[PDB]
Amino acid sequence: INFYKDSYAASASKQDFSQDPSKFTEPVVEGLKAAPVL
Amino acid sequence: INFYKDSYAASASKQDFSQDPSKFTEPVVEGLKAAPVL
Amino acid sequence: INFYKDSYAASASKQDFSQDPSKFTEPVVEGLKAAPVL
Amino acid sequence: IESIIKTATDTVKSEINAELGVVPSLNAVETGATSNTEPEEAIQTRTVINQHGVSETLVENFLSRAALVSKRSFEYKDHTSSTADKNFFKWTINTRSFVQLRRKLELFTYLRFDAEITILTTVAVNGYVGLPDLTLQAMFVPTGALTPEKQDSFHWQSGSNASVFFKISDPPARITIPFMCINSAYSVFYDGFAGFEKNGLYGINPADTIGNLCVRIVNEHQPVGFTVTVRVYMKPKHIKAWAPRPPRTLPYMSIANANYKGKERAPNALSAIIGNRDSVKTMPHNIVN
Amino acid sequence: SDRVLQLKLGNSAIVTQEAANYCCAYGEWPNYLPDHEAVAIDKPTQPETATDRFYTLKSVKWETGSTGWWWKLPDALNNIGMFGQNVQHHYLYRSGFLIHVQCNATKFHQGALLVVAIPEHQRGAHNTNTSPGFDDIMKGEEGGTFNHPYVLDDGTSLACATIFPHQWINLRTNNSATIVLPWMNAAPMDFPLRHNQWTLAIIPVVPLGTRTTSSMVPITVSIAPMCCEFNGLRHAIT
Amino acid sequence: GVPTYLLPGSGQFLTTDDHSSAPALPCFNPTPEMHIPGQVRNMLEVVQVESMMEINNTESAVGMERLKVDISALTDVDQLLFNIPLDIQLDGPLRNTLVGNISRYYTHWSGSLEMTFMFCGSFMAAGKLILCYTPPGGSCPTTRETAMLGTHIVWDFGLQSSVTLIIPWISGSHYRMFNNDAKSTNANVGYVTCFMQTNLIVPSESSDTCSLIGFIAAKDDFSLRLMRDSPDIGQLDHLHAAEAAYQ
Amino acid sequence: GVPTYLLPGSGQFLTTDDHSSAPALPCFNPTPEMHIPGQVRNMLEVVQVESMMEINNTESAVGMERLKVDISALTDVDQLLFNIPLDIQLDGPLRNTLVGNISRYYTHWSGSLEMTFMFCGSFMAAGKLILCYTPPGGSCPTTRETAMLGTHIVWDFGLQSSVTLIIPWISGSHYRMFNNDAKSTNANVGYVTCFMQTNLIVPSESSDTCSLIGFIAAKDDFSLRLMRDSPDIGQLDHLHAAEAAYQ
Amino acid sequence: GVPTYLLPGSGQFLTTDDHSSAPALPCFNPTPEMHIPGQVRNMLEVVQVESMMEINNTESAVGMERLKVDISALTDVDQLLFNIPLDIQLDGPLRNTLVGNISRYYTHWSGSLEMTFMFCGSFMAAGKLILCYTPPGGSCPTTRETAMLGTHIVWDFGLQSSVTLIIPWISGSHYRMFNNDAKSTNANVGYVTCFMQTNLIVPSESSDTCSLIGFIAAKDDFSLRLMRDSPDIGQLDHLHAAEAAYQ
Repeated sequence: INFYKDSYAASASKQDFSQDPSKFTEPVVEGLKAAPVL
Repeated sequence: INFYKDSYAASASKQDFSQDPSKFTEPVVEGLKAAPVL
Repeated sequence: INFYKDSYAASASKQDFSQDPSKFTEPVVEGLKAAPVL
Repeated sequence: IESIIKTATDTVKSEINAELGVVPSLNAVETGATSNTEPEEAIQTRTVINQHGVSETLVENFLSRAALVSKRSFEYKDHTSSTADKNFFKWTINTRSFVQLRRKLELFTYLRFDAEITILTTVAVNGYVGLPDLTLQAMFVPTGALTPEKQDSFHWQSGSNASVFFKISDPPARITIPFMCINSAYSVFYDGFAGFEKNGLYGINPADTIGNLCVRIVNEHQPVGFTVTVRVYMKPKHIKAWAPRPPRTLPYMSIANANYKGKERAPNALSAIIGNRDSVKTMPHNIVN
Repeated sequence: SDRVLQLKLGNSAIVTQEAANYCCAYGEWPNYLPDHEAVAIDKPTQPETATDRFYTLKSVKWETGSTGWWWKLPDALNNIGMFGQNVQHHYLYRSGFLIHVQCNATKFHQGALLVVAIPEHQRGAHNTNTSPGFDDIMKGEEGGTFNHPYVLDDGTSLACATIFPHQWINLRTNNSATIVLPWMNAAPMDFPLRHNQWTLAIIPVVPLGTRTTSSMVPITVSIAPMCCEFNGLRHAIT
Repeated sequence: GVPTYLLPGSGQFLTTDDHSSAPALPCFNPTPEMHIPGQVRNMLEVVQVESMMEINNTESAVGMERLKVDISALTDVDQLLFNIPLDIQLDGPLRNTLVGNISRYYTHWSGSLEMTFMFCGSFMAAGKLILCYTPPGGSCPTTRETAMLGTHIVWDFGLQSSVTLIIPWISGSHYRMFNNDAKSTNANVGYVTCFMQTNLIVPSESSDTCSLIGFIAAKDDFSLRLMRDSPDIGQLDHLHAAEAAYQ
Repeated sequence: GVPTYLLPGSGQFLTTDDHSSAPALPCFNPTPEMHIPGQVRNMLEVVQVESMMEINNTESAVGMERLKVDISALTDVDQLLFNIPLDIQLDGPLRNTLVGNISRYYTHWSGSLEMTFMFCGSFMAAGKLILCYTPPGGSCPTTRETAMLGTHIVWDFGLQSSVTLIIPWISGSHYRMFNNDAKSTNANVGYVTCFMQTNLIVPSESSDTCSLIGFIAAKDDFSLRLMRDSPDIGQLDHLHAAEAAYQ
Repeated sequence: GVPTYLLPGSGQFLTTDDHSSAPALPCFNPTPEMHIPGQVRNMLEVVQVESMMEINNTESAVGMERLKVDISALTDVDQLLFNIPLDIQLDGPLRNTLVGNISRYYTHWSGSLEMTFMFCGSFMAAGKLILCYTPPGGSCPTTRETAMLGTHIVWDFGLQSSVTLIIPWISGSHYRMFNNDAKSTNANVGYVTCFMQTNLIVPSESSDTCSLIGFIAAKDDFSLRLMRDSPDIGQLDHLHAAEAAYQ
């Protein structure tokens, strides 16, 4: 329920389930063969 | 939301994005070639 | 908005724009030619 | 040319210009036109996709703000021997008394709007027992019509006048007054005289006065006295505005006229609106490292 | 080809060869009152060439300490010619105005004049709580003078007066200013003797200067009413 | 009935609220709209109109004298004539302009400005000026050889009496802020300076001192944000005759 | 349940509100409608009926004498007989009329009026009158040569005993206001005057003094606006036997 | 109007409520989103990053010394080198980790962990370790022959400087609880121990003492539940300059 004219007035948006943990866990460009990395 | 019988009772009307700034910035009839005006 | 079971409970009825002023202004049966009446 | 503008304009990239006959940075101010020199024509620019909205400077947004228009404090007590608002006041409605709203409206020559009126009421015990939940009557009386002269007057029976009864405990009272001028717009300024003789008021078209707001306390007086303060807030809405004006620079003197004096010194003095610097070559907040 | 201009109205004509592309106020042109905006039901008189013609006011002298000049419309014209006679014999009037302001000088003179048409120029008085009276406002053909042109005699500012329909007479550039005014009022018609829709203001922003041997440099205002209508015929007020 | 519950916010009076409310005058027919010239629907239409800067905001400058800059013939080359602070929020030559006054009802601003300068000397007066915009970071340039490393226009006095110096929107952030700290990196716009490029050269019979009038407007890339009470007006008392509205 | 919040206005009693409310008598069957003559659905039907002006509102005029104007034979030409103020809001000959009383429940009004004058002399009485409407701005005309520059009707007394002077809606604004300031430019309607055009000429056996009755109605172009309490009725006390309603 | 009734809960302020509310700045245009590197949309992305355990949480260990474990050559076989409690909720080597800090904002947790150990001795240092995870129920193993009955990895120091001991989610319940009772059957994870498998064997010219750095991360089978205030931060007073926000 949101009867306001400004969109930022809406309730919280808790449906963004997209994740990309590899920008934190694997920030190399050689994707490591799961085999030695070195 | 507006359950009143008179139309002036409505909430504010914030959707008129029409502009004509040339009635204030260019109130001549010779539209000035963007070339000397004189 | 009217959630009552009796119709007289409704809000005021302000849409009857029918007028017949001639029952007050011209209550003769000879419609007067707009020409002397007499 | 009229067009729909939702965002500020983009910038196109531009290159080197070296053309005879074409001088887009030259202008003629004498024609009354603002310069049409684009940044693309003055400097070498990039491409900018501008996504900055313009909606907060819509005239509707700029003026649909609830602004204080009236603030009356009156004593709520037994008034048998007072000289003063005896449990009620009349207020000739105007937009001229509080300078934040007045200056904004005086950016325009003509305004057409409905007026959402909000009435805030607060009570203090006179100099403790508690604050009473008093009932108030705000009655809209047209301009020049018969207003009550007593708290208990039979004028308050309000047979055709709009009246709003409201508490102190409840959310402020709120009604909408329609655009009620006899003309198609209010005259914010009026270069004229209201009467057919020459004693009439300058600057005041009474066609632009909403009415009288007659506010009483409905309750009989309590044994102790209270001071009741009534605040009235107006929010214009469904606004059309015509012919913008130079903003007011000097302080307002009266609600009845545009009379001016200015401050004693700059800023906003009669001889000097902007505060002084030492010279035209003096940079007042110069970065020095 | 925008420096030269001829204005022909009725039996009157004005030529200038140093104009600078005339102002049409708010991009509008004067028109008669259409049927879907009319209020007064009597058939109006539209004298056309008898009233829609250039009337030249008394010229004023531009001097070193001049503060500026103002004329209120239709008040400046309400005693002139058949316009003045129609105004006196009718309760209601409506018109636009074609304003032409003339000021020439030598190529060794300098000076800038702000020629601005101010709608509803409600005047303030200086340093008092008392509103301006009738004689302060209603000057007729002679017009008035600015007391404080820097605040436009109303506590606002000269510097922002270019928001109004205006031209400049820069003596180096042009010798004339032309402003076409539409009907500018909240009501479709108005009583001419108690209300002024427009104020022509002419303000010395850069003062007159030369080191030549001086001449009287006057400023001349010619005003043509446009699309004159008059309603509510009766005896003359005078 | 309907099961309901009230939430934080119920009964508050927010001055910026946007709701329908009870019409006090039922079946009121407002007067029919008439065409009026000069309708304004967005305040950015007003800021695009140029209006006079008060560049000569000095003591000894009285009233309208503050709205023009006197220019004289010099006998040294490359001289500074005037500079202009670009601080709208504090008091400067831009404050009492159309763009200045409307913008001070807002906190945030973006977009290009334009300065227009009309030379008001005689026909016989000749000269060239250089009008320089310096992006912020350093001190205001005081010599001509420093200032025109920045954005500039060289103006020849001629048949066209005016030039435009565009002040392009030159900013790391999308908006700048109208905060009181003028030296802030989110506030300071930099500087506008005017130098002689050649010299004011006039007749013995022309006035040896000539006047520039400076104008400023916003362009249509300009935007304003976060509405606030203007610091250009205030009262400490009731105005005169405000009490008579109660009598 | 439903998340809700209360707004400014909640719980107020607005006397002009328009809402459904709780029926106190469930399943009440009202009596079936019967055709009754003379239904009125808009009060502007009432103002279009002509009704008597009290033109002779003078001392020495008692009761019904105030509702007629005596006309006598004169021996000077072009004489004034009576004038009529067109101020409905203050007390004049138009106030206690159908158009006058209903309009005083409103603040704003527009549209044409009509004045009808019935000559009530003998069959043998002859005469001509000129009935002049002067638009406002000046003083009321006192000579015949001034008054008939305005809107007028020359009336011949004949088989038709009556004429109509239309007072056309002659106004700069869409509406006029019923404010107390009668000299206001948004209020004053102007004047109606009656002059002899020829003379009242009668028999020795007819009455040498004859009577006019003046009527006024609105036309159907008439409109009223902004409802208000009528200043034509008031009480300072309870009416008699009002206390017995509690006993 | 609508018949309504208020319910238990009306007007309460729940700090975890999820409602629309009144926009204070009507028609506010927020600054357009720019791509910024490193967006995080679920906090479980943060716990999957490995971060240093403070295994050497002893007196005489100062600062960064606590983040490494010194390993020396021994002259007895099968020796214990260190153990690691798996109690995140009480204070141990896992608390000031990425997985530790974020998890302490929650009460319940599930899923596998991984411990990574980087040997930071010289190139010339050789050795083998056994890294053992013991499921809970008994005492922490102190001899090598007891510990490797559990889950373990034998690590050879080589070109790859690191191994991973997976701590598999080994639990009767779907979640474990971060309660203060570390010996609870719904809390205790068991133990991690490191024994010499062979020996640290180095050059006379290499350092005879070498360092291990231990890391921990969650796997992507990890989940957290029941949000709570973190016991890792608190104040008993106002912070410095907090009063100046009111001045």
